[PDB]
Amino acid sequence: SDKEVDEVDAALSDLEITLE
Repeated sequence: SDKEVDEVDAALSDLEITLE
């Protein structure tokens, strides 16, 4: 699918995961 800047639908799980 993509990889350059990567997906952004995993970024929403890259916040809570780190803002947890």
